[PDB]
Amino acid sequence: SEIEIESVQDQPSVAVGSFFKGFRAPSDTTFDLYKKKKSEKDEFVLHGENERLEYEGYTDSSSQASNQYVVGLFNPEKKSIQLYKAPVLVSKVVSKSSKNLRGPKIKSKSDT
Amino acid sequence: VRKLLPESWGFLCPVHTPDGSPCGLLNHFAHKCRISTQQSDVSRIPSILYSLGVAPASHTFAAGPSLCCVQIDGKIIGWVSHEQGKIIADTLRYWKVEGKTPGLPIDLEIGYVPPSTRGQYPGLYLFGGHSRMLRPVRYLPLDKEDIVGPFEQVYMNIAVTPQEIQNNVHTH
Amino acid sequence: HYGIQIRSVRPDQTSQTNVLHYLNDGQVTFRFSWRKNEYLVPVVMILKALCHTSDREIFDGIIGNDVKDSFLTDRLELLLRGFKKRYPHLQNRTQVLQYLGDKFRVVFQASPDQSDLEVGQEVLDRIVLVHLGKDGSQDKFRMLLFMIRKLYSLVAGECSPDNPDATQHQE
Amino acid sequence: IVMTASAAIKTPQMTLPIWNDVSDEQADTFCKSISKVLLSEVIDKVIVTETTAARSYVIHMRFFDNNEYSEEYDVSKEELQNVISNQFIHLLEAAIVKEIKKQKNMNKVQRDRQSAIISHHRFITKYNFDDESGKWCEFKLELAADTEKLLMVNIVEEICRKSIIRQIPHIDRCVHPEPENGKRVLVTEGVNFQAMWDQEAFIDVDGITSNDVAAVLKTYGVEAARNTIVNEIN
Amino acid sequence: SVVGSLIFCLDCGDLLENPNAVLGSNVECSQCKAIYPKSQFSNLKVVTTTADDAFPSSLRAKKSV
Amino acid sequence: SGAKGSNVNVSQIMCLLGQQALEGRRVPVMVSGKTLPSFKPYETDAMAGGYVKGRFYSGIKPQEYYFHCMAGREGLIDTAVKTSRSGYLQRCLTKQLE
Amino acid sequence: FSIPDGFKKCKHLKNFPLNGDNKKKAKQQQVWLIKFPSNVDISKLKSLPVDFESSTTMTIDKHDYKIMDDTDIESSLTQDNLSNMTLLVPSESKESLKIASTAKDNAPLQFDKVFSVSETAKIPAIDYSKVRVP
RNA sequence: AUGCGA
Ligand SMILES: [Zn+2]
Repeated sequence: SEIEIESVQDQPSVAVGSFFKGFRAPSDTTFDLYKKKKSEKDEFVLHGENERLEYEGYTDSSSQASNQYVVGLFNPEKKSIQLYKAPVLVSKVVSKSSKNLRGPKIKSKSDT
Repeated sequence: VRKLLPESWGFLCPVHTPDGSPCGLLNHFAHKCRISTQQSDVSRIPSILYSLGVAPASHTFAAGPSLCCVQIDGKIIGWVSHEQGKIIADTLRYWKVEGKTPGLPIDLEIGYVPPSTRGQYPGLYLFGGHSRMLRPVRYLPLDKEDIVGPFEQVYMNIAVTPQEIQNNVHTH
Repeated sequence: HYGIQIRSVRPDQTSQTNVLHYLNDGQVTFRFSWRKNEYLVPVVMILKALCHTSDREIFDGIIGNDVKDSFLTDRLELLLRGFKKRYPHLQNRTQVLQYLGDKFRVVFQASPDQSDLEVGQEVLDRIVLVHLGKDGSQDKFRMLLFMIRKLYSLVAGECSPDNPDATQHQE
Repeated sequence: IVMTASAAIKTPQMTLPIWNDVSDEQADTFCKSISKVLLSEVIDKVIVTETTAARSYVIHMRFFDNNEYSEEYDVSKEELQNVISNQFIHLLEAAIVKEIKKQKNMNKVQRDRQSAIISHHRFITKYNFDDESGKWCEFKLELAADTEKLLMVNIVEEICRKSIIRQIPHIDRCVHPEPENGKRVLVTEGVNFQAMWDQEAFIDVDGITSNDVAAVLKTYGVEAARNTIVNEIN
Repeated sequence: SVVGSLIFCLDCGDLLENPNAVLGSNVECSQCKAIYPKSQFSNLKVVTTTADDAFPSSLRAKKSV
Repeated sequence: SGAKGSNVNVSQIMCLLGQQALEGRRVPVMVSGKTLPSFKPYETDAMAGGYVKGRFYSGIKPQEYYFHCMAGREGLIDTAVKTSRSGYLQRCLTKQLE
Repeated sequence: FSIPDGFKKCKHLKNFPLNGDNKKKAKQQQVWLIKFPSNVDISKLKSLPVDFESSTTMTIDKHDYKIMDDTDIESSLTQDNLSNMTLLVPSESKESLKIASTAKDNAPLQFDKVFSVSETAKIPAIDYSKVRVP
């Protein structure tokens, strides 16, 4: 009893993204993919935006270099997998409100 | 503080102790004890761990006494099953005594902490950094010398002589 | 009585002891030392200071799959909700850094040169788990969460405390 | 003794001579019968279900069997009723008040009890009791949003060890050591002469002795404390 | 999201203000704008228990044999 | 004759040391459940508790030398502190009854 | 944005045949996540012993492997959405990824099976008869 | 004080 491998896809197609438990994003949110061709290997960075927040994710290169993720779709009836190489991207979401700040100090001098 | 603890076996001398105020305060190293003065090849250890099945902490997304945490020099790198805790500890010792994995210095201390009811919080804390106290013992499965530190020793079955090696128990 | 002690030592072997305390109130406070005087800060501040994150990322960082600890669920809700009580105005990490720079600017001697963002971040870099080094701020975040989890596991009593005087725990 | 004359012995004890007629079994009954009994000592489990739209605390304390605590502490479920309904609840509810300050089946006779306890206690709302044994005591507590958050389990823990089924002031436990080279006696780990004064039918009171110098001085006077010092040091 | 007795902002992940401290239904996020109790509520309840430690006794030992 | 020694010493040379004790009880055990590296966790052997069957005339196994070192030290420690808590016992009332 | 000059624009994506053999709750298809040491070249495989359930040991050029299979992380009979292990599906090289679903239910799905390749090692047994010489 | 004789 072993599952057979039907097909392998070796070129960029599918990606994987880490988020907060509850991530749902707009029905339309779009994900900008980026690519790095480092020497002979690719490092990937994802960036997206929404009406309030903006979500940015990137790869842990030292774990990327030591482990590689593969996803496949199997059919039990066709016994077949479509393999896809996918980058896992650790995503964080900042909002526009997360873009406000104070002066570089609280305006103090000597006595204070 | 002055009480001689059994943890000191192989590290502090059970008889070299002054008598008076300092008694128990002025300990003495074993004649075979060594002190780490550097740190090495810690950078390559994550790569091998990743190969061994450690899930990267960004991907792991789990934490608890219910899971073994693999850490290197206080850099938390991942989580696995406690069973994988033991598999990693032993296979790690094999690759330690082996000579084909240069990213793995002989003097690394493999802190395995098994799961234990109200025991020490589990994990696989490796250490390669400075000031580790290290002492040689003979690793039997590869019949060659291995450097052990006091942390990992706690959970290690070291027979004191070859005739008392208990089956399935003493690894050194 | 419960608490965690990690002795972070920088590559150069200079040391910095960091302590976590569990308050009876569920609050956790962090002890450190600057100009060899001691200073206490709420840990949720140093968490939001290390990396931009969601509350769900910190919660998930601590309890994770452990969704069954009513004990931890409630203490940790006291922690996060309590921070929301104290500082409703620290809405983002940068502002938090401005709060730290503003409160330590008098003593970190960076003034007439550094902004509260620089003074704050330099503090994090010089105090919190310096063994992890500069730019380890996600890694320092993960480790600090590990100490919070170990601290609550000690609090419940599901694990024993260690012995500082055991040779086992020493260098 | 000598250095501090501490009025707080670490192990203050009172030796009790038991009459020649006092059977060994009577003595064991008295040993159990005098020892302090905290409510905690009989408690098996405490479940607090805080549901928040008053703040609901459904505290179900499922105890041991009636016979279990009846054979360890010689107490009944009715005595459990009185202690919970009068002491335990009042102290826990007061401790809850302290925590707020820190922030700032179902029969008619049972319904009459529950309503009466509500009438005696400001926070409590429901009362369901295992009247068939005492196996549990469940009561619903409702609070305003303004109550925020507390660790009610921890509150319970603290209140359980502060409620006593049976307490002789200062007296903890009566043990049955083997009699030897002298009269049969029972050594209690606490000092309260006045309470043994009621036990005169088992104790030739004239023969009570103790390691507590101060208590002797207060009760039996200066010469008795003197003789206790010379005996204890001896 | 609601978990146990915590309710996180579904859009942002913020542990938004308790439906109890709201006048509307939709607990709105302090980072996002989502509705809430406007949308119901995580009938917040926890089956909290004792650690089986607070109550030492011989009878506890009588549970051990 | 009682010139020096006790029958205890004679048995310690000629028979066995026996069970070492500390503060009134048997050998310390690590949090792992092991009393010595060489002992599996929870070894129920008397030796693993510190009972020394070897004697000075025929020697003691190393695990027993490691325990007898415990007893000898903690003895010398008590010996060095009891006298510091007994000076105050003398002087505190010697001032009074002088 | 398109930051860190060390990055490139995208030019090549691929349609996901989500429904060319889907039927609503009728096709028992699966999506898997598998962790592979960089040392192995997955594309040069031909079958996969994941069906071994637990004994998913595998031997690739005398290299020994174990495929750890987990039914949790995602197929848990316990929690609703235990995973942020988000699936992001494309369509065309000119369209951005999408949150996985099986209809338009805003439903993040889960991986039916998660596997992990771990390099096995001999760790040979002690020759007791040779070592414990008296 | 550090160390040490008893
Ligand atoms: Zn929000």
